[PDB]
Amino acid sequence: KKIITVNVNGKAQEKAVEPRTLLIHFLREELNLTGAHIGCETSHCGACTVDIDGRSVKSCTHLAVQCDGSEVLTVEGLANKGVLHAVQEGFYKEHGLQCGFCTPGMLMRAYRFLQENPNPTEAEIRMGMTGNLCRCTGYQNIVKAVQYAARKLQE
Amino acid sequence: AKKIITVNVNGKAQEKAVEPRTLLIHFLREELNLTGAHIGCETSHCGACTVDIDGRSVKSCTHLAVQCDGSEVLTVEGLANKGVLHAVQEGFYKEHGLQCGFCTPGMLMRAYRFLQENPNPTEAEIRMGMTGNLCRCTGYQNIVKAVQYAARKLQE
Amino acid sequence: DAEARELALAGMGASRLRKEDARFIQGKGNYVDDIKMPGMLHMDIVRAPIAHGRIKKIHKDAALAMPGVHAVLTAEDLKPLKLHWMPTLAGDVAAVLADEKVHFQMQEVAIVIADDRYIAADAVEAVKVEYDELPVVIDPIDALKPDAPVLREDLAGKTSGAHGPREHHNHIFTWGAGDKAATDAVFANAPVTVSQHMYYPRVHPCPLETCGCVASFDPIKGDLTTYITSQAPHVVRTVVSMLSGIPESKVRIVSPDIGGGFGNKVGIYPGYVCAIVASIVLGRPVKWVEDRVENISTTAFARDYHMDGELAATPDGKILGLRVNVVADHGAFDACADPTKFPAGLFHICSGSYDIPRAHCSVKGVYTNKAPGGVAYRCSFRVTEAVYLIERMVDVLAQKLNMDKAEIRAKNFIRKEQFPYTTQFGFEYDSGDYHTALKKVLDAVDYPALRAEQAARRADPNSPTLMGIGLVTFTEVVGAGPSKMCDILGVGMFDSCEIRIHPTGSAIARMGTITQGQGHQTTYAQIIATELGIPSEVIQVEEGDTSTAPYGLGTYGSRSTPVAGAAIALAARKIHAKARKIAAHMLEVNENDLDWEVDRFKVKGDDSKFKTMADIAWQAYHQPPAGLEPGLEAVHYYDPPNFTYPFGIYLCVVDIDRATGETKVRRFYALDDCGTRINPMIIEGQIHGGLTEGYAVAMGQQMPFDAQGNLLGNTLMDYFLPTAVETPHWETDHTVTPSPHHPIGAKGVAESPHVGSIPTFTAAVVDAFAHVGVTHLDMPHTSYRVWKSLKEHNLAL
Amino acid sequence: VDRFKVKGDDSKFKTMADIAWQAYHQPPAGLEPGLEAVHYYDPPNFTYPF
Amino acid sequence: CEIRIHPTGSAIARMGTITQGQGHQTTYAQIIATELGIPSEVIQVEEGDTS
Amino acid sequence: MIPPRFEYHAPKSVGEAVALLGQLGSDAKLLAGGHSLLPMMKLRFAQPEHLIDINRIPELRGIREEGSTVVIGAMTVENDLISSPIVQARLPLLAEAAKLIADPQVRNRGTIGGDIAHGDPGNDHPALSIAVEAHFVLEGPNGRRTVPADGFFLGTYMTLLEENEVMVEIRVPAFAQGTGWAYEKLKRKTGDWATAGCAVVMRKSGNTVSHIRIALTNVAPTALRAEAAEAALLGKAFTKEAVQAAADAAIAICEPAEDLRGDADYKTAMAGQMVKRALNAAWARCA
Ligand SMILES: Cc1cc2nc3c(=O)[nH]c(=O)nc-3n(C[C@H](O)[C@H](O)[C@H](O)COP(=O)(O)OP(=O)(O)OC[C@H]3O[C@@H](n4cnc5c(N)ncnc54)[C@H](O)[C@@H]3O)c2cc1C
Ligand code: PCD
Ligand code: FES
Ligand code: FES
Ligand code: FES
Ligand code: FES
Repeated sequence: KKIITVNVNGKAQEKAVEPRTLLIHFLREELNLTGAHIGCETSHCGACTVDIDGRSVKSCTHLAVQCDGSEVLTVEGLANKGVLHAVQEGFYKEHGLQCGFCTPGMLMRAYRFLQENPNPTEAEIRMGMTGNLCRCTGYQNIVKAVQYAARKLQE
Repeated sequence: AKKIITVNVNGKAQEKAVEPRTLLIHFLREELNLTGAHIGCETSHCGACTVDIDGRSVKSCTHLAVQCDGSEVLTVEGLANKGVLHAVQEGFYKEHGLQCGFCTPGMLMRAYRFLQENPNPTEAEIRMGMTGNLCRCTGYQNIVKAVQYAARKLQE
Repeated sequence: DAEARELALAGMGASRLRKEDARFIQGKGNYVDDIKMPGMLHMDIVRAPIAHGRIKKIHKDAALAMPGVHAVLTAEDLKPLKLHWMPTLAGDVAAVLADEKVHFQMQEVAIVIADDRYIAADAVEAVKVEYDELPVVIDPIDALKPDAPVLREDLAGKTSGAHGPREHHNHIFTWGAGDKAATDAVFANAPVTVSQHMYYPRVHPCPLETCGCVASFDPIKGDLTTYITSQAPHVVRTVVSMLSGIPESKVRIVSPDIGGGFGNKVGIYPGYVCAIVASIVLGRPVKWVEDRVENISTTAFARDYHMDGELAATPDGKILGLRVNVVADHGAFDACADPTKFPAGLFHICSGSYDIPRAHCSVKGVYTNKAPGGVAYRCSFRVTEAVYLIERMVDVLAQKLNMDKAEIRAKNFIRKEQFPYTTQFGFEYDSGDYHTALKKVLDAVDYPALRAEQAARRADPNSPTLMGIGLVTFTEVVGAGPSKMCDILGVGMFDSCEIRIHPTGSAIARMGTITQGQGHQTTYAQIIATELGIPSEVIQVEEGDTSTAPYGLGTYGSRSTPVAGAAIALAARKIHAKARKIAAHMLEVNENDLDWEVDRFKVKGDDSKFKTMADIAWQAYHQPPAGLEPGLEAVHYYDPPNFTYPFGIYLCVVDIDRATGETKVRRFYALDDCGTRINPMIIEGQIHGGLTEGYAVAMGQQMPFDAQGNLLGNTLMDYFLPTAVETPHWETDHTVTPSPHHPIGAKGVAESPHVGSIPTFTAAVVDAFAHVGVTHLDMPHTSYRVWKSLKEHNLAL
Repeated sequence: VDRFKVKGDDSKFKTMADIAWQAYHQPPAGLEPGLEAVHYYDPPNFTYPF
Repeated sequence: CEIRIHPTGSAIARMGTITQGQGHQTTYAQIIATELGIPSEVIQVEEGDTS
Repeated sequence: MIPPRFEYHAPKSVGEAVALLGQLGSDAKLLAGGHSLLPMMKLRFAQPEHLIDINRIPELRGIREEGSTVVIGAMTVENDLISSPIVQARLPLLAEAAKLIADPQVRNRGTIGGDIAHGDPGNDHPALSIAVEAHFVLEGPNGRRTVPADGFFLGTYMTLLEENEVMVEIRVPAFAQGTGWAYEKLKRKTGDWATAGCAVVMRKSGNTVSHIRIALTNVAPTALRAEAAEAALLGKAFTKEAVQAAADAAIAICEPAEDLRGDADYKTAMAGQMVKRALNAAWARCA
């Protein structure tokens, strides 16, 4: 086992982990940050997406041990002092979620994508959100949710 | 500073680190979630926190957890074996020795030990032997019957 | 197969074992302090060291700087939410956190929130408070003096209160019942007249589990969930909703397993309000669990009635009138649990088990520098005081006329044929048979032989012990309900039950009451078992969760059996009527060609053609007969037509040691009649507990204050509670006189042993001194006090 | 919308809130306290959206 | 469906169905809202728990 | 309920415990059965910064006979006194009187040495140790010393014991054949401290009292030895008048505190009453 120190949502977490432990299970099982979900074992769905060291990453294809000294942000950390982040507000206002299973991953992705590209076109949004699957929405309202967040972020 | 200790509770090793002032009752309830033992006073009279430590009945609210490093602690959760109720639990059940159940875990742990100290107790001996345990609901009458029931079951 | 099928139901009348036991005997109960939630913090309270005084300054800095402490709140943090004061069940207001001043010692002044209870307790000690002492008021009589200090400066200028006009700043109310003029007329000319002052001491219900709660406001969902030691969770939800502004549907109150309530957990304490507020502010769970000292010192006390009784009669012992005057000590704020129209509860039931043609009572409540309360500890809303008054007065009358104490009662008893009897105070006693019950007790204990033995001991001047025989014949009033008459903060005192039968025959049932150990999960199931032919073992009952249980008024005043017991039977009967309709359809016959036999509907004249409740349940889900909705369930809200009036005949023999003053209970026989009995085993337990509490009150309990207002003996070091050694062996008996208006004829009974046994003990102790002219002795009858009396009457050793 | 008003006189009315409280305070003669209902619906036919 | 109105006007409702994302907690509240003049926002709906 | 923070020390020898008392000072307190110390700490009546647990010291335990002297280790738990076949045979007064102390649970923790060192007038052993003529062995930085029970109690919670000492054991002479004894304890309930109590140990000679010791419990700031009460019986015949004279002599020295157990008037009269009863009970036990 390797002792690591991961900064999760602004708080330092020193834990002893087995090398094979997937980051997604470390977050869900050890820290009880159950927002991130699992929808596949092949790395396609993106329901496990979290922000690691400034980038969107599918936590099911990353080891917890690799996060020693990293900065990890999960959906539970998006709201600031209880005030929703623009992406959370956009998804809510534009009905960008139904069963809510792909939502945390979608929000974590959108959170970073909007920093990568602040004024995205619809095509760029669809392409920028390609790593995340959704079975409920048909993506249309998600595009609007991201557009709503983009406008609010430059407000 | 927290002291690292290992206390055997119900035959299982419990490795923890607690401040020296930690009362055994809070250790069991707070650290191990063995919430059977209860707190009914701050003056050591009620006995609702009674647990069996190293072969003796002890009020866990008046004993330090740090004094138990290596001890054998028995709580109500460990009386039943393989699901079968201990004679003491069966006695309280059959004789209606409990109403709200708050003093019950303490009564059971005390009766468990009492019956070993005295296998064939008279009523006076039972009332006196259970004297360190307070009950607000029963009026004790059925509790002595429950103990008499258990005493009888253990001899058969 | 009929008698066997009924027996297998383990329903009405069966002494079946408890369904609750399993979890409790294995430490799997779920009480407030067993609860642990994610992010849960702990709250402790900084309390007042003095009884009366102005708050100069509160120091928060040292406590706040301490690691582990998240917040320190005072009345200032509560003002913006209008929560530094809260409304009470008595129509007055109580301080949540002391604002400008403190009204009683140990009062809540500030709160700290910390990582755990250890740090929290440290934080309390770190908070320093500066006070300006004010003159204390501990005696009710001294409180009404012109120069007496103003306790409640918040209601300065008010000439009326929630219960009528107020004559003095420390005067709360004056309430009366009966015919004053008629009563005064009888007493003005009656040939025999007796008077007796007696004090019913302030005592505490002291449940083994103290009060506490885990308040959890979820800022994400915007709803409040608080686990609490409450005997009326639904009422608490409505009140919390209105005081907080949070829509009621988003407020969930849940009374889990409660380690005894005994009326001590009916009200809302500042501790609950503070935990809720802190939780809202911190956006996380806050746990509050008081210590024993805090429970005895600040939660609801019982009694504290200064009473002056009077009886008018003819020389043969026939009572002509009753006149009573009482001064009630309610402490700082009037938070006395009672229906809004009865500031003195049902004290006007003090005419007792006797046909008294003229009576009148008057109660005056006053403020003092003490904790709120008054109604608790199995009192049935001041019935304890009412029964004690009349029974002591009857003994006084018997002694002045030199008349036997049993004889004078049999002479004044309401005759069996007089029921339903309307008293001089307006109560309509449902049913009773006192003469038969008294004879049963007298014969059982060989009363004449007891009197003979007593006569012999009294003869020898050197008998080392005094013998006293105490006898009480009382009538209770339980089942607070008629909405036109009874309401809690505006809510009619009804109750409810909801039963749902599953496709396979078993069922789930929820009521608006809440057990604290009296066995509802077993008994309620038994009532339904008999009504529907489904074994009680598979009828799961639950109470306490405002999100699942039908709205009710909770459990106190022994109202469960009378009110909820009725709602349960009626709800079940709604299901039984539908079951018949379904059975008739399946059997292809008319409904009244059907007979109900234990657990099935069978065709008259043909035993082979029948359908069981299981058969019917399945049919209800499979294919509902035309004109019927699928399913099989019912809900019923019962507004009782009258209270229930159980009675009892209690006898106690005591032997007092002349050298030490210590009293030994030689025998105690208790006969109770609560109508139809649901579970005898459970009833017997309630009696044992009740009689034990009575012994505790009459023989050892008290809450003395010194001249400075300090509460003395507020811990188990001095506050008396008997162990198995002190508790006598109880002898119980019964008769069955059903309540005519009740769906199953069952009356409440739980409070009877407490209400009746207390004056029985006093009756026995006083009767031990009767031969030297003693008419009354104030409780507690401790060795010390009894010795002072032996000394005073030259009976010492 | 949210109240029962007397025909003609608009000023005389009672909201569902007023009615709810009354149901708990003191039920009119012949009625049980409370304001709740249960209903099991066995449909007469399917629904045919297009 | 079982609907219970509280003393203060708000309500709780439970149905024998079980949403899996189709929005029953919002839509069911709207139906009842129009039927009783109680805002859908305070009509709390739940499903899925057989107890 | 919550005691203040403190450091825990658990030395395995009397010598090291004494050493800790020295280096830590008055800020340290010896932790025996904890059934007086912990309750006071929980109510914050006492707030030592250090606790020196003496439960792991073997020489503080054991009950042995050294000739005609019974030696009880200070750490002897209350219940072991009751079940000791030696105490039962040589000091039956202590085995029977111990049954009147607290409850079973407390008795499995509280020690005879802690009951005495605590110096509370409410405790039963102080008067018992006087009537039985016990001697306490104390160990400090300068070695040991043996002091008698009579004169060991100075005030409420105050004894001859120094801040840097540890009571090792309790030496008491075995009862001579035919010794009469008794302990009369008036109490509000089981497990409560006495309202008044009297310990009596006496020996007979034909029909006269040859040896007598009378001690009073909880009727003064400390346990009292009723010397004048003894003087009313020594060498005199055992009569009803003699007993009353003793009772009057016991009563005369009482200086009870007024509290919830009663006033000085009651406690004094009760002390006398317990004396009368103890003397008659003790006499009846003489052979
Ligand atoms: C509910 C209750 C009821 C009780 N009832 C009674 C009763 O009826 N009669 C009665 O007599 N007692 C009674 N007690 C007290 C038990 O009997 C007192 O337990 C014990 O007085 C103080 O002994 P301890 O062994 O527990 O030591 P502790 O509680 O640890 O106290 C020891 C005290 O003496 C010092 N000390 C202890 N051992 C030594 C030693 N070997 N050398 C030097 N100093 C030492 C400590 O520093 C401290 O000041 C009761 C206690 C409780 C909680
Ligand atoms: N006839 C008849 C009657 C009765 N029963 C039963 O018995 C029981 C009882 O009931 P009642 O009487 O009805 O009552 P409740 O309501 O239930 O209860 C209450 C009470 O109860 C008592 N007791 C008890 N116990 C216990 N255990 N716990 C508690 O807590 C208690 N508390 C107390 C009090 S106080 Mo108040 O509040 O002051 O007013 S009131 C009171 C129940 O189960 C029932 O069912 C029967 O069986 N039968
Ligand atoms: S679980 Fe599907 S990409 Fe991670
Ligand atoms: S909202 Fe259900 S999968 Fe996206
Ligand atoms: S909590 Fe009362 S004796 Fe332990
Ligand atoms: S059963 Fe409730 S205190 Fe014992």
